[PDB]
Amino acid sequence: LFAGTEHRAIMVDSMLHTVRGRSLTKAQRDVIEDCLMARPSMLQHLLRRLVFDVPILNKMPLKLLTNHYERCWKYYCLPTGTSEEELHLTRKLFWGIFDSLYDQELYRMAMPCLCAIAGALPPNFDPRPVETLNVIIPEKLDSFINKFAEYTHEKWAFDKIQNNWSYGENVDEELKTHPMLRPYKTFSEKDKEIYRWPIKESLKAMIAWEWTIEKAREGEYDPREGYNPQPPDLSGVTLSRELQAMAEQLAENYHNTWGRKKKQELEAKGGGTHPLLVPYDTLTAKEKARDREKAQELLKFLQMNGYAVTRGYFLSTPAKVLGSGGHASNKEKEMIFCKLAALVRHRVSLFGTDAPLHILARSLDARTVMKSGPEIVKAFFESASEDIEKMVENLRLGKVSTTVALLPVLTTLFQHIAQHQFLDDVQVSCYRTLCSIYSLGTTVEKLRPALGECLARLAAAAFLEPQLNEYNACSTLPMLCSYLPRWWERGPEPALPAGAPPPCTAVTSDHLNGNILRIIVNNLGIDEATWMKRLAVSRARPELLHSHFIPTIGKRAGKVVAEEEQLRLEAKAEAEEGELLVRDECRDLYALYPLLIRYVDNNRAHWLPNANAEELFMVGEIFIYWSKSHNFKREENFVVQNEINNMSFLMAKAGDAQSGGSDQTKKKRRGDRYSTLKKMLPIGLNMCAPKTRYALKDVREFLQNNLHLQGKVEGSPSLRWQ
Amino acid sequence: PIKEYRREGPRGPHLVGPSRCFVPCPVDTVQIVLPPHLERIREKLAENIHELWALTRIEQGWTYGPVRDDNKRLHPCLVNFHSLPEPERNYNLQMSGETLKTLLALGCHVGMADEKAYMMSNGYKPAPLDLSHVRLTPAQTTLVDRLAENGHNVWARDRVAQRRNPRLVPYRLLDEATKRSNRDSLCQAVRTLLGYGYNIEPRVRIFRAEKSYTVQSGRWYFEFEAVTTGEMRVGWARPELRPDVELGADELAYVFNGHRGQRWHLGSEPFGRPWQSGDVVGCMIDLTENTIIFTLNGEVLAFREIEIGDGFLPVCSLGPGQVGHLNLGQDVSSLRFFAICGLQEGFEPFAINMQRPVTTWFSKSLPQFEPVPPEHPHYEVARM
Repeated sequence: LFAGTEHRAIMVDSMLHTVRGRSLTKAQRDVIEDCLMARPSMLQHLLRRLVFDVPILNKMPLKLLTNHYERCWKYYCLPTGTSEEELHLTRKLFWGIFDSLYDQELYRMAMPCLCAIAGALPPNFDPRPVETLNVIIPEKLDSFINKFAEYTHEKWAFDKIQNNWSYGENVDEELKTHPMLRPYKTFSEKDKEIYRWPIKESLKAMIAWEWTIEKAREGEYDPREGYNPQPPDLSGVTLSRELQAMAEQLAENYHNTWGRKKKQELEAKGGGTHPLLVPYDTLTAKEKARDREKAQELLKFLQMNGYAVTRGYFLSTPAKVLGSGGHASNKEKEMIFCKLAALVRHRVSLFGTDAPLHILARSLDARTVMKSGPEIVKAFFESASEDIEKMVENLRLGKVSTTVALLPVLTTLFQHIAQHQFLDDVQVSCYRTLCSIYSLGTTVEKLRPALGECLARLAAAAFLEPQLNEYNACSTLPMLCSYLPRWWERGPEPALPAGAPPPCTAVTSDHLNGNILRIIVNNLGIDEATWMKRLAVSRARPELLHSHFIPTIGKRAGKVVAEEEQLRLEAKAEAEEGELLVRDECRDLYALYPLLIRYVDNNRAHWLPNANAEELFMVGEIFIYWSKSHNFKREENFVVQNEINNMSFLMAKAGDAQSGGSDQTKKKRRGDRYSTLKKMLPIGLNMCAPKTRYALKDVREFLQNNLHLQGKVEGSPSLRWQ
Repeated sequence: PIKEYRREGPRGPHLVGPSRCFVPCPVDTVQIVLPPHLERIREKLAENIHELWALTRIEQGWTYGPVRDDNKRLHPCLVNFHSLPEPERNYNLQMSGETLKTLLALGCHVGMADEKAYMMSNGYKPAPLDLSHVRLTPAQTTLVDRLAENGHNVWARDRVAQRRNPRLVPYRLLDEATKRSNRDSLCQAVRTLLGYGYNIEPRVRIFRAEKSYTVQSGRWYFEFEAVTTGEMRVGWARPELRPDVELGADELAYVFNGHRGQRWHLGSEPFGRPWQSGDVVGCMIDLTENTIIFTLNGEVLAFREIEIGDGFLPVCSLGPGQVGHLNLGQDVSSLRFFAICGLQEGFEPFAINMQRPVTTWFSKSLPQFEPVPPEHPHYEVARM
């Protein structure tokens, strides 16, 4: 996998060379397609070096390669939902891109998919070493530097004792002896500085960065010839992540102090370059370890001597707090360039809802603040519709998990009273407030009571939009006084008034949580009202959604009328079926009636009483044949084409299943053992491949019931085309 | 009958297993600190706690006097909290300091979020404030129960020098009626802290129908009643499956999970509903139309476009404590699940085929020797 990482870093280097134009762009498309084609984790290690390259991305060509790599990080986002922290750094780079301000906005959309990757996380180089020699170390540390440099002698000697090295006047790598292997006390202080120099330069680097270094806590394989160190266990000292960062940045200092000199080391010579002359973030931890072990072990010995050591997923929630600051920055834009970047961030805001504890309420407060920056616009412009999409996401922000925000709802409710004098975009917020209420349906109160003042403005009064919001806003002795009057509204069975009153039935359905039987009668009355109203426009389709809620509110005796209505829909269909046959020597209106029957299937879902239907052995089987007769019209043809018209403005088998039981009660159990009349009924289905003539080949109790299964077999033939 | 994998029931043999199986060992709380600025809150909370304790005694008819006898309702501690020396006072002081130390142990942010702020009795009827006015957060209540657990386990730790008292058991295992006292004092300390405005923020059985009975043709359907909700997982799976792997974690299995509804076919895939206990799973494998339809008491909800690699087998799997009634044919044993969506679709119960009860197999927890196959996670052997 490492070889793949090397080739990927090499192709990335080629893209950096591209950062011959169009051809190299084809090479960038090559690295893009290669990234898309792919272990995925090692690919994410090459994408980690490419994440350092992403840090280098923010140039437009590099932005494009970073965009395709971002799409690869979208495929990674799919695959994934350590390096995640680097992805957080990439999110910080995305915010930096927000600070950087056409195609770049699309690149920001790719950074929004990258933000989704951050949500999954929530689930030539130019070294610049700081000057060291100019800085002056306090001299109190010298007793420490003595012990740590002597320790350096202890380690450099102990490593030699691992190969049994010893003191010897002549240099020889093969003699297992070396002149330098003599006790540290024998060394002159100047010779001690040979060991102290990296140490003192390191501490000078710590002081140039003003990292704390102050006194505090207390601080203290066979034997071989020559000096015999048994070095203190510095490695067992445990650095914290802060101290790990400090050691990592001292290792970065060794990567820079030697890194700056290594450049000049090959500049004056006229020589080439060195592999370590690469950005530190690009480095693998192991290459970092060569200096890190020198860096950590220094901090571990500082901790061993007790010196204070400071620079002197959950972050994604903190990133939401940064978004709240951007929400405050949006408020600065609301006072009216920079707002357009916020408009670009609105797309990321849509992604933020797809991304999804008590701290999140502060983000919900920012979502409330977002409403404050949006409300001014309510009283290019499609961004407000995107904000309206964000307003749909604002419900998701409440679904994700102060008091002034509740007061703001009372203000928008007051705007409805202004509408009574006679705009619609402000009402769209009420649809979002309904979505906020639908989110609240899953789960101060006087502010909710302020909406009742709007409800008084709602009942007093294109208006279906505001009326639909009331259906969700409904989620009570006060309500009870008018609730009985709602039954009087059912006695009305003026078509326009039905659109608002239907929401009121849904309101009682929300209040249904015995007493429901009265509401069921209100629902059966709505069934008795819609049964006539649907025999006559598009407003009934809006009721069909409320009819689904009415189905949730749901009565077998009511079906006797619904069957007659379905038969009336069928008896009318017999003419509509004839309407096409009449033209043989239009039906588009029937598709609207089919939509009324689509609600009936939702009513059938309330009857799915289908469990009770097995115990019936009733007249439903004949009613199912009416739907089966409608199915014959569906595959005669033109009615199916008519449904496509209804589809432009935008099952039967469950009924068929009960029809199969006609072959039977106790006799149906015998049919299981027949592997009773269900077997003979199957023989009739063979005759359906080719009316009464088939029955004669076998009776009112049989030949009639067989006709249902035969017509169902014709519907099965209609299903055979699939 | 010990551990078990089955037990008889009125509807039939319910499946069980593998069941689940100590001495108290409370965590130290004394080492935790409750520093000076909060020590004043320790004194105030100790005062209000001692007062509420005095009410708890006086409500029982306790009255102050030199005697400590219980039946006489006389007790020295009914005197003023200031009057009590830090021993007699420590009973409501040290318990409070340990309470806050345990709150620090819980990782609570119990700082000074807010400033601190009736029947006659015999020589001592102090009043504090209306502590119950503020609703507790449910997390704070669970933490209070943790306080009762830690304090009571510590009381057992102190009583360990004195086979064993019934009260000398871990808080998790003792009867809930015993809880209704330590939980009460925990509610007292909680209403005290919240009243002062202090925030507090903190081995799987598999059942397989017999391989001889494996389906490979036609449409099929079995059922699984469930006595108890939990980590159920019922579905169809290929015979050549290895039990050691968790069920549903591989391509060989096609099962619907109990809770959450996350049916599996190699990895997670959420769908359906978390059914309540007693609901029937009723799996419906379908060949030709290679799919596996699922239900919940006749309520249709799955896996689609599979293939018959060597047929399929009726498979179930239980959780550690979960229990359910696997069902396989017998029309008399058929109920709501088959009378509705069953015959109408023509799917067949197994006892339509069979007379003998269907034997199965299950994976014993017992390790046993088994020769190493050349294919495996490559623990390769090499004779030489």
